[PDB]
Amino acid sequence: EDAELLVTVRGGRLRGIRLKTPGGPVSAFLGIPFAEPPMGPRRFLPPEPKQPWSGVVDATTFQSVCYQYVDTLYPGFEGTEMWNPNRELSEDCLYLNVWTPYPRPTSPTPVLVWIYGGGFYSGASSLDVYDGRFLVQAERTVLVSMNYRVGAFGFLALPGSREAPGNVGLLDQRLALQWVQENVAAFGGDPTSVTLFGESAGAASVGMHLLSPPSRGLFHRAVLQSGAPNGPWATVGMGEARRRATQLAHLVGCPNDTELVACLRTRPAQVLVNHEWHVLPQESVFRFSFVPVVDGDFLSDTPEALINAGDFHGLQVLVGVVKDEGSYFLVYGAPGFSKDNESLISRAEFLAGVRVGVPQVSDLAAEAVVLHYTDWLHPEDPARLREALSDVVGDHNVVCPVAQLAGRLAAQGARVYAYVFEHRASTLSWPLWMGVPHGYEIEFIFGIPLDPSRNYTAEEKIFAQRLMRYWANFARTGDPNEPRDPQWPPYTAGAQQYVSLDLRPLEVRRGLRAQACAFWNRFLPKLLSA
Amino acid sequence: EDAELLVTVRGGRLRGIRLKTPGGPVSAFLGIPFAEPPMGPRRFLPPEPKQPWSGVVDATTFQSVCYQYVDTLYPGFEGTEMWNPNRELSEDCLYLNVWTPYPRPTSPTPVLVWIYGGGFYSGASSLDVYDGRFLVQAERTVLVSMNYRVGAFGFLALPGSREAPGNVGLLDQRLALQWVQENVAAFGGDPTSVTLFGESAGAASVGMHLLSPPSRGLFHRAVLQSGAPNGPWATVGMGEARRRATQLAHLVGCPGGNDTELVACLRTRPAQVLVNHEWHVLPQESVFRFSFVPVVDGDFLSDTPEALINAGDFHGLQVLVGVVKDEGSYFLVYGAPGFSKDNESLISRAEFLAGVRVGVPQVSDLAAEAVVLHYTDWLHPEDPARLREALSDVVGDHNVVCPVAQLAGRLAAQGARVYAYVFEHRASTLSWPLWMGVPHGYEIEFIFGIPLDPSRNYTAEEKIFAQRLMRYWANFARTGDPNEPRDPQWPPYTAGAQQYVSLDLRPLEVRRGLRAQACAFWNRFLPKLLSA
Repeated sequence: EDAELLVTVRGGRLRGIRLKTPGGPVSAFLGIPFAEPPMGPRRFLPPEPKQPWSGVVDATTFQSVCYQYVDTLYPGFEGTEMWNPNRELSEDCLYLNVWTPYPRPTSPTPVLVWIYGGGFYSGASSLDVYDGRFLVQAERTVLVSMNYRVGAFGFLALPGSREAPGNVGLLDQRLALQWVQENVAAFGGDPTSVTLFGESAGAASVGMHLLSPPSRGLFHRAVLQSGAPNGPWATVGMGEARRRATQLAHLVGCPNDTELVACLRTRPAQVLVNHEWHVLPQESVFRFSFVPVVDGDFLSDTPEALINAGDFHGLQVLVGVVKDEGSYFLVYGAPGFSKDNESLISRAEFLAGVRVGVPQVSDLAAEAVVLHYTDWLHPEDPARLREALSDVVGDHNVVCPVAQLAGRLAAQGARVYAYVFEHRASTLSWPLWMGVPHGYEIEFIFGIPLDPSRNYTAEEKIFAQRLMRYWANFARTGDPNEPRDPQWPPYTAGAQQYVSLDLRPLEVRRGLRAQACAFWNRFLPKLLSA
Repeated sequence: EDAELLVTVRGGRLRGIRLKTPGGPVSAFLGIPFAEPPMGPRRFLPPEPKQPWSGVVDATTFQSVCYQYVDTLYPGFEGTEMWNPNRELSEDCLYLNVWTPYPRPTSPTPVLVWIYGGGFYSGASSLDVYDGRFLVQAERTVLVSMNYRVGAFGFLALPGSREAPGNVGLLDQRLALQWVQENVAAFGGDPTSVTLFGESAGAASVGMHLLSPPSRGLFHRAVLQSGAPNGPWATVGMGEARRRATQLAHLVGCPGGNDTELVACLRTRPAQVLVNHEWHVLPQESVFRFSFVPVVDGDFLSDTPEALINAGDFHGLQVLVGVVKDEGSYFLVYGAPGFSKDNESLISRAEFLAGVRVGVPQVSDLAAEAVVLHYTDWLHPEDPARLREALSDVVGDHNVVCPVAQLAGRLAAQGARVYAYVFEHRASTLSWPLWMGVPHGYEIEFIFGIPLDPSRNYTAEEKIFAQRLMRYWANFARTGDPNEPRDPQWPPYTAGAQQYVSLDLRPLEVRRGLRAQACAFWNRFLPKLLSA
């Protein structure tokens, strides 16, 4: 028996497994229960801490994936399948995973906590693309990831009710973070040096923990990749949340909040999933049914209000986007789009696509969008229209919410570093017109190209090693920079400097789409108020 | 008694004068009466045709300038003085001028009819810069200019009333155009080939004759320089005109309306008294806004110039339209905070923001925010030089470039043959500061061939340039196409390709889009925003 893979946490004893990497072994503890299973009467309720167990919990394999919609747009396609559940679905899914150097670090080591994205309706910590082994070996940090409830299970809210208070997926994340505070030293991690990082809804989650004081005491630094808590998709108001919960109930044959939730609780999980999409107020891309609700509890105000009121001295943040944030989402509902052709759309499809990509705004707002994203010298050029609709979707949903976060945080005392990730993976299976799509930096941050069984180039491996080093540096010191030789300067509201990440050395640039983002962040809200 | 200087028109006999030009002799008939003097009881009334006279009228010199405000912003400064009245002010000012080749043409010759600008509040056909002698000599056309009433005398309107119906200044123009139809042939001109041209308010006037059926039969082709009838300043609505007239009346002690009594009281006021109060009736401090301008009342204009343009069929119409390179700059020294001809006018962000409200007067705060959004460079939001340029563009785009672009675009899409230019030469003799670039009004002197005047000190290159432009304008008047037999060709402007040419010392260069991005904002979006 190997003593290095036996660990005692507050709940009791665990047995881990030794994992191989090209750089040597790593210790992993996978499928550690951190909450009582949120099933039956516990569905929709805040997570309860896992009760202590006797004997040895087997932590050598990933646990179940939280019940969720499975994408079927392109059956068998790697582009989509890599994001689908790779373990059986279950409501008993509240487990977390710890990776640590082998042998276990005898002294306190910086801790990275990963929060996966997936629109708050999907995701899992067990996806290949999130394999923590390479980061931990190369950069000698402790790495933790958790599962959290998604979809109706994590975010159905009847606000004001005790039966479905909403935001429980976020509380799942908070519980995992408290778990880390209490137990991570037992794996050689330093609880006073926790960096949170996440992508998409993951990044939005990180941002929400930053703005929620009970969470804020649980970690030190933050990395938000291609996402922000101030997106137009990441939060919903109490009224709309109630409307969606009620309509879901109706669709699954349920009729008083108490009675409504009790009926929902009798329904097989798969039945809620089957109707989740149908509660959205319109056809759209980049909108999801059950998301964090602003109800004055977890978030005492909108993330944007909180961001402007905050003193952020003492916080360091790393934020960034990929070169083509919008392209991926277009094939999920914009007319004329497909991964299987050039998606060269007409003006009419462009005009219709705007209503789909910027849902639930007035006709006047839509016209303003059309005004800004139309090149009036070439108003009908199919290729330019394709790019422009991708920009609309990406700017509105990711880039401009990230720029605002970065600008406001910097202006209020945080030290911010910003990047644009510009390398298109040689292994990318999505078409060339999509460019560097959303989500495709993650495999580089996790050092996936170091896996020999995959088909990445020699240059891509070196690049991955550079990225792991920036991220780990940031986790350790609050500054991604290596000792002098081209330096990554902090992002400020004035100079607006960021760097491009790809195979060539850092290049410093100015403005995260400053012109477009003035439109979304400064003007459009005024227009919507009137 | 020289026979070439004697002409009989319908009203009676005329004696003219022989002008010397650095090319040869030209015949000029200056100061021909075309209406009864609109004085006394005739103030504010539509012009009456001049009654026939016995004997010979000496048309040997420019007649009086129509009563008008005289600019005093920079006293003694050439750049402003050149636009000021150079004859005495009078309400008796309804005269026109004809220049014809010497000797008089023997076959019907194309006629160019000039309508001066001056914001509908000033201007005169007698200005040195409008001297028609060089055009006539160089291009062998007949040239005609008229005076029309300006300010209150031409545009004060109490809509519905017969004592001050409004638009009388435009009716002065129409009457002169009718005079051309009736009499131009006696000077050797072809009344079937009349080309109207004008600049600024003159260009807006031209556009309005295009959109008013009674005027439309009096000419054949049109040239609009740096102005359009659809500009936010060229017309006012019926209520706003009434408010302004009523306020002026109040300011000069005129009791607040039986309209007959009120106008009769106004008629007793010395001309200068009305002029002294003209500017103080405007709703707010601004640039590029004029108290008394054409009114949309159903009569002269049956609808707004915007609607008339969208609704019209313009097949068979040839138009030439253009702007100078820096339309806004000149106007900024007239009220925009931080601007002067005497310093760099390197304004702060705060001055920029305040200047936007001055330059885009009487729109909602939201509309103003939209303007700031589009004209701010968000990587350099506070750079003084960029801010100065940006405000100039705001004013120039909103008042001139975008209204011209809309006009050109719609006219083309609806059957007109349209040619568009951007004038890019800054005169060697320009007295305005370098930062103003090529300002509004400064192409005119080249179109009229002023550089060929010996007493002036233009470079030889500018004289060659002037000759090129005169040739383009005359070619257009003769054939509806500014082009010469092939060599660099000026292609037509169309809504899609949006092609225009740069005019300056180098050969024609073809370009696309009259500030297409800006103008989409002003022409397509802003109107929708204002309806909400």
